[PDB]
Amino acid sequence: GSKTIFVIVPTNEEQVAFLEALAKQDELNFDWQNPPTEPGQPVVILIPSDMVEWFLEMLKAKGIPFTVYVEE
Amino acid sequence: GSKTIFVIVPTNEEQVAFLEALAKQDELNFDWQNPPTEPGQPVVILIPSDMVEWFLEMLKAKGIPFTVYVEE
Repeated sequence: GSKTIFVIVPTNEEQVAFLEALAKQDELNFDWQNPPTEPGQPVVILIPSDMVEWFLEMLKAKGIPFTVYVEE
Repeated sequence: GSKTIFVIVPTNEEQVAFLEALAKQDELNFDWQNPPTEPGQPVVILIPSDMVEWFLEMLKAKGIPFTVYVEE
């Protein structure tokens, strides 16, 4: 099992509100580890390889510091 | 930088208790994303590359189903 783990780290109300806002999107069907409410906290999200490009361009658009991980 | 993300998912009280127990170890200085109190849920633990062998062997000793991840 090689899944893509997306770890986002918000540093402002905009980043948090945005991360928590998208989290509501049930259409994503992602796997959230922790509730995106605390700013500066490393929010982990297990997403499929078929959604890595979307999240990548999504977070990159706003310029949010994230880190994509995968089963080494 | 490249951090060592250790994903441990308990399958019973044994694994859960062991995880929630080791988490108390302040000597570890790890980074827990979520409190491993629910069985079947993979907990994300951000540990250093200098403790990867420790955790890996630790989980292997009991035979807990985990998954190590690193910055691709």
